[PDB]
Amino acid sequence: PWNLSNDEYYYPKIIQHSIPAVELRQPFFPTHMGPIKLRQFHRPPLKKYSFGALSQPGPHSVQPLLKHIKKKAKMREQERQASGGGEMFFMRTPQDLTGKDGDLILAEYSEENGPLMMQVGMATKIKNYYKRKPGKDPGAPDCKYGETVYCHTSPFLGSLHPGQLLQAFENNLFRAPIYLHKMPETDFLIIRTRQGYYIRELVDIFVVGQQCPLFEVPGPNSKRANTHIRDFLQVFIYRLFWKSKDRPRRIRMEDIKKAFPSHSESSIRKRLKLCADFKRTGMDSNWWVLKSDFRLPTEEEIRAMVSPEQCCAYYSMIAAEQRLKDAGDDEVRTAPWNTTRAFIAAMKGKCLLEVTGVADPTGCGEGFSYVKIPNKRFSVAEHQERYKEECQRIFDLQNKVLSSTEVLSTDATGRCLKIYRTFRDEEGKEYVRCETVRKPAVIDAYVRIRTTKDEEF
Amino acid sequence: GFESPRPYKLTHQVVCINNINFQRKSVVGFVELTIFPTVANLNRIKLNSKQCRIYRVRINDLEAAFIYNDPTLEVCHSESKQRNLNYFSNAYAAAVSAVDPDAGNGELCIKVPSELWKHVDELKVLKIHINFSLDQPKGGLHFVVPSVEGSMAERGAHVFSCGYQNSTRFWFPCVDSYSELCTWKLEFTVDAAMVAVSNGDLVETVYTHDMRKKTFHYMLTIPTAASNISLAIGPFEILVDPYMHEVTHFCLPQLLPLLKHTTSYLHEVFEFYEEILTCRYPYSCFKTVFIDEAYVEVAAYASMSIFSTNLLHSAMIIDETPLTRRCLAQSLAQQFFGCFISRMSWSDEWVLKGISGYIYGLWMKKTFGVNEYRHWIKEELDKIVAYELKTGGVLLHPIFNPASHLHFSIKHPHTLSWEYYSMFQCKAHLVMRLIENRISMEFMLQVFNKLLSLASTASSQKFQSHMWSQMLVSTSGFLKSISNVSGKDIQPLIKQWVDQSGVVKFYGSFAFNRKRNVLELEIKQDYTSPGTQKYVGPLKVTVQELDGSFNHTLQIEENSLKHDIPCHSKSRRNKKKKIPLMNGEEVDMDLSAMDADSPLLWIRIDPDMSVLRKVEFEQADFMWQYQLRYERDVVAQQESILALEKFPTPASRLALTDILEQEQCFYRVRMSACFCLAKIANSMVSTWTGPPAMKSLFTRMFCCKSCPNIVKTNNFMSFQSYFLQKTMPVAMALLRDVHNLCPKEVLTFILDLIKYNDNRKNKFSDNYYRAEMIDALANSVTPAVSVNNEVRTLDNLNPDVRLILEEITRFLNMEKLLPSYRHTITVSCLRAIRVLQKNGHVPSDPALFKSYAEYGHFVDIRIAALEAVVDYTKVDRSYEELQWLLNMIQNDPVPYVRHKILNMLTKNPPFTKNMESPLCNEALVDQLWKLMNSGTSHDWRLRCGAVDLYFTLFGLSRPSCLP
Amino acid sequence: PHELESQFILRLPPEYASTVRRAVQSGHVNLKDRLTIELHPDGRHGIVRVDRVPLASKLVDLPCVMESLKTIDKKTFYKTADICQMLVSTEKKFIWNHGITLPLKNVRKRRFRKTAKDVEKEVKRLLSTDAEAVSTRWEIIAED
Repeated sequence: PWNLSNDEYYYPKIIQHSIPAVELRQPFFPTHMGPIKLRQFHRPPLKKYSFGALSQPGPHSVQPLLKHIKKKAKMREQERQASGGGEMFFMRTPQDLTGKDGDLILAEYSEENGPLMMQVGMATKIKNYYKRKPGKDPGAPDCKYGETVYCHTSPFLGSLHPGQLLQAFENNLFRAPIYLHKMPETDFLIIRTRQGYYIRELVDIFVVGQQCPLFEVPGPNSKRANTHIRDFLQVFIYRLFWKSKDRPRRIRMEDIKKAFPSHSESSIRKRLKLCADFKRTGMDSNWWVLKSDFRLPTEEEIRAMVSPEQCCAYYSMIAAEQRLKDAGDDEVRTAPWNTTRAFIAAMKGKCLLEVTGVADPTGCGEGFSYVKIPNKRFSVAEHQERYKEECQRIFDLQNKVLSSTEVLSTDATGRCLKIYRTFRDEEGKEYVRCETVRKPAVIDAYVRIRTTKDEEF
Repeated sequence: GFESPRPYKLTHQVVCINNINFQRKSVVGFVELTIFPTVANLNRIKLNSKQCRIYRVRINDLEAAFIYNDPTLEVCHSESKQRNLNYFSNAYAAAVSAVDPDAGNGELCIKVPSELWKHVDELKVLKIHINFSLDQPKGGLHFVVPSVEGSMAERGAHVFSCGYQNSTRFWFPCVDSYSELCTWKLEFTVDAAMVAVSNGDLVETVYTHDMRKKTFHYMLTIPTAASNISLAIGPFEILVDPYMHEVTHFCLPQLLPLLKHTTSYLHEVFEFYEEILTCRYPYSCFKTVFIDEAYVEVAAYASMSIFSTNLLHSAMIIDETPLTRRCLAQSLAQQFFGCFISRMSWSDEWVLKGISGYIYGLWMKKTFGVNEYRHWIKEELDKIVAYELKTGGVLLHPIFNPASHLHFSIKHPHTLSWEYYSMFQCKAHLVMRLIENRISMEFMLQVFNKLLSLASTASSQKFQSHMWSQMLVSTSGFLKSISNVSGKDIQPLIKQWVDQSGVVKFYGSFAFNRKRNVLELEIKQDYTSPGTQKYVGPLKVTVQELDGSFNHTLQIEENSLKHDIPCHSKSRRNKKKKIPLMNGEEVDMDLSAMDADSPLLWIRIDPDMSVLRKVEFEQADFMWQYQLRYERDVVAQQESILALEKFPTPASRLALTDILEQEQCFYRVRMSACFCLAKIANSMVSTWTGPPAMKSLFTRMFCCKSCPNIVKTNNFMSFQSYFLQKTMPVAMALLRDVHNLCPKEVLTFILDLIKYNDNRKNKFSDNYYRAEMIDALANSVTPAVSVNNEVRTLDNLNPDVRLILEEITRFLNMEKLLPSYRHTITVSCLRAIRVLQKNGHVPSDPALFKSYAEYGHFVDIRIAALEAVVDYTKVDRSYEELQWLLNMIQNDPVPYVRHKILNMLTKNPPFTKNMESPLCNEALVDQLWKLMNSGTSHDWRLRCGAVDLYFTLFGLSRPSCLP
Repeated sequence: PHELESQFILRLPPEYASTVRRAVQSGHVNLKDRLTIELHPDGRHGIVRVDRVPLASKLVDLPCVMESLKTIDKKTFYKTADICQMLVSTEKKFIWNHGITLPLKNVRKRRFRKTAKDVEKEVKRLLSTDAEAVSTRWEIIAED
């Protein structure tokens, strides 16, 4: 008369990226990110060029690109109608991923540092979830972008109202509610390259709400973390062997040491031990030639080794590692391995989440917090219903605030540190400098090194 | 593209029924058809009619001449001395094809008057007004008139339209094909205390001028076929659904609370079928009628379903809630895809049956869980491989004989055997699951939504079939819509599993090469059996090694035998680490039984059931025990239970006992492990150490902690330990000692389970648990040691069987005063008395079962008693009991009982063709040939059952026992 | 090799934004002469010259992260670049508190969760001074 299939014990729980993205090519998917590049993660500064037309100082004309946009769109339509008229796959080269062509939209994020974030070259879809009205309904309010799907079971934490269409970014990484806003009347988009400036207008900008993670970010020193590091290094080594023109395929070690400089060379040797051997003398000297019995894997096997979403999860982990490391348990709960584990466990029904907490990326009552609470004088329906209603309330507050087009008006010891320094001036002198640090942030970082260097003996 | 086989196109039909006389079992009425001729010189118009006396026919208010002849009344001549079955099957196929409306033919041939020829050549409308009368129908309309006195509403008399496929010709003249869609206007003048339920929406209900009768007017603007038009007239209690308000439920009087509880789930079925497809329910109303003496358990017409009242249960009845729930669900699935989207030919029926069964399986998956879905899919696949290896094969989509390996013609639905019809629907929904496996489920639901959307844009036009044929699906249109939504075509899969009629047989054996660390599989097919075919596609195999579960795809070409797949490490035996499973979890395994040199723990050939196959894999017994314990697939646990019966080692007893003790195992696996443990325990007698099997486990799980032999008072609120508790003594009674007699420790345990049963405290009934207790008492009966054929009297009774006989006498007599839900204890006690008679305990006398097989009893008691009489006339070679059964086939009021008697006499035949029996006269051959030829001419299901009985008894050639 | 393109947002005064918008939607190369951008070696200062009229510019850091997403069929969108900087025309000054969209205003102050314990660089300079020294004396102090 009921379910009676013990399904939680047997079963406990489409996106085509560009060919530069699925092949993990090194501008788009970096092999190594240093500390200053992990602090500027997904916020790349405007670099000064050393050679090129923009490297020479002076005024530089921007160039309109509307003949280029319509020429490329007409050319792609000719390609599609020559191939039978169906839907085609166009992003096959890195030069397909420029902003100089195609219909660009912008996508702004509500959170400062999301748990997962797409790299350049990866694809995402726009799904318009539309819950029909009870009984008769006119049809989904039509939308310019995405495809419409009728959702009786809400994908997000809250539930859709009857007759409410909600757009969302859907990919393998996350699923997040997006809200279309019109662009400001003053803002244009300047694409600068080495050769010059180019200008587009923008008309559509989405605001992306709180992400619902579909991929679990690994923890630091995890088994999945070390497995991804080893597999990424192996894929890079195989692709360097494929790029080699020598008839016995051969690579150099310091190419790999340039790509992965934080790696100890014992690990790189370990990856090269099987599939290569070092020639010291004769021909191919100081090269790691490929073994003659070793079949180098094909392109689809190398693609099946590492996925791009695993690289995004690893980049999220190491960026969060840097941010936590720079900021000296509440912060540890807000780390994406904890929050992604909490949300995916809540989606299987393992556990519940306190929707008000400290993992809240807003810092106010808006938005959810993905940290695990146990699912346990009611100990069953009361807790479950309370969690459900708080989820619908937060989902509905966030939708309203984000889609608002209303204008918003612009708005322990108490001990300092003092250091005495003794130095020798030119000729003969012994001046002493007493310097007082009143910044408690400078204090903490300063002292921590001494205490470490005091134990470093 | 659909081109009609008829030279006219039917637009509108008015069916008016007056004077439904329940005493005389008679209806009078007329029928007015509105046809547009498509060819000039139409001359004759051929309509379908059976059992109706045609009074007059007027075409455009001009008197016309008709001629009626039905070749299917007497298929072969009475004075032909042929007695072989191939002659009758060809003559019956030709007779059904001569009345087929799917050709141009028909039974009533009306001649167009001469003055209308200038009206028919330039193609203008013709309005044909036939008025008819059913004098005492033997088919079509079934009159259930009880023999209580009072008014016809006070005694509970009702009429309903019965039959399968095109059987609307049995109660009004029509074009009885699924391809002749028209709009409908239905008027029924019934008694004032009765209600007439039919297809469409009820536009009004006017009184007659004496106010003793009232006329129900129905209108059907969605163009349906004549075969989807139904009728139920009776004193029904009306109940509007409190959740969905266009759905009305009709029941027989005094059964309103059962109707309220039973039909309270149906809104969730509506919400599911409208949420996986994106079309709303196409008809404007829905009506569920619950009736007595039904033809089938569930029939689905346009905007209407007719169920039997035996599905109605109360709130305290379990073991009947899922069955009634899934009957409602498959009626609604056929509402979507058998009645709205109809059939273009008799071929392309597999499309509709497959879509109905497939979306009903999706409903079962969401409602009862993925594990119940896998168990259901496996039981359907085992059913079809048993049937196709038994006799020939089921051919979905034949081309017009295409299937000559079987004794009937597959050109028409009314010549099919009933078991072939059941296996046809079963294979159709499994092939649709295969199409979902090749082309993913969201694309499949998009195909179904595209078909429904074409049909619903078609359903609102008024053009007479310029666009109404988009509501008819074909095979080519279905494959074209699949190719439109996906870009892949399934023509190899269609060519293999639809057009070819066979299943595959796999024999696998492995060997582990320790030197090269590979696994050498050896898969060979038996393709020379009569039911089999050769598979050349890819094949998935899942190997569980110590490093985890890995899937491999094997290419099994014709000349292939050895497949070398690679194996992983064995470093999870160096350290104790957990072994990762098929899902994301990992467990601790006891690796003491595993081989030291091989890492692989178990192998499964075709785990996802992606072909229609029967696998015979040769693992080692420890691999079957590991697959029983640690697998996260219920079909693999079931097949390991099935394969552990050949290995009676005590490690397998420990494996099944650990499965039985384990909650968070699926309950239908533990119910199988009970019977497997009973078989293993019977095979290792003179080795078994302690108590009998499952007894200590029963006292540990279901009895009191302070009293081991007193059972706990019944609390059936868990629904998984209820099923396990009621199935464990039934398997425990199959225990046997060294002397081949059931032990007196298990029989005493079952009798103490019966005595100490207290059910005054649970909210559920006890009828199924007590009925299973009687079944457990019947399982313990071993054959008695008669000496010199001693007459079985009361004094020389077994001391064991006297207790059993006292208990079943007490149970049957208490059922006579306090009855159960569906007389489940009567059925169990009649079955147990037949068990005691089959051995030499009770005298072999059929008079008790012949008294329980009378007309006034409940239908479950009737079919249990008739099963006992069929078993008696098989064992005792009784001539007069066979004549009793054949007479009951000829004249019984309930046609379902006649079909069931023919079915049981086919399954358990009194003799086969190989046997010499005293019941092989020319008289019996003449009786059964007269029953095929005449006699069963009114049902289309009794005639196919008589053909099946003649095939089972005498074979395809000339009856041998004849001059 | 391939270098990731660097896109930023240019915000202009509203009349100059209307002239630049009309010249962009026109599409001639006349706009190329009219609109120039000179970025000063500060890195956070510039001139944008609209119709040869100089405007003073500051390259500021945006509080959220934007991403340009191109499409060919308006159903699948491919990420092309990350935008984090804006050259508004008319350190703490080079940080913008508001976001580009209307709902995101005062995001850094209100809708951003702040977790706290330049400073690291100052600590490194202090360590370098200690190394170049001879004797170092330290005491956590009180009010003085």
